[PDB]
Amino acid sequence: MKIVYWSGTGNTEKMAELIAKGIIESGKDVNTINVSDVNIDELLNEDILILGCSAMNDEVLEESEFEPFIEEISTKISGKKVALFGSYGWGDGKWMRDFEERMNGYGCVVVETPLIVQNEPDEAEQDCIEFGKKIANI
Ligand SMILES: Cc1cc2nc3c(=O)[nH]c(=O)nc-3n(C[C@H](O)[C@H](O)[C@H](O)COP(=O)(O)O)c2cc1C
Repeated sequence: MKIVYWSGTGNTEKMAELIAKGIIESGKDVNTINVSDVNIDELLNEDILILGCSAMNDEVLEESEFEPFIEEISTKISGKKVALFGSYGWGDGKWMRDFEERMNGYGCVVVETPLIVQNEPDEAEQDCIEFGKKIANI
């Protein structure tokens, strides 16, 4: 499997790592890829797309790298299964509600409730691992 993410200070990156650990613990292999190093063609062959991005202003996906990536794959992901996650600070998850709506709008099937954690995982570490385990059970 593959996990693609954008992280500005490392919070979402840490989540990606933990999610990967859960998939690996379930017996499967997974590679975490920063959005800047992703190859669209290879990503599009995947059964499930696991995508993560922290909340940027104002309650939107990161604009210089992540959003362009999403816009680029938008027309080629109808029917694909996707799992969403990300870290946020002061909001209540609005950016993720929108991200979920957007992906559904492109024809994707959002397989699980998006995982959102405030700031660094730390206390939510097991939650991240468990989310990975749920995806591996799909
Ligand atoms: C410029 C900027 C704008 C932000 N806007 C929001 C926002 O609208 N809502 C929110 O909850 N957090 C907001 N945050 C906080 C980040 O989502 C939060 O610090 C998160 O933990 C960053 O994760 P990352 O290290 O993976 O980037 C913003 C952070 C930055 C740097």
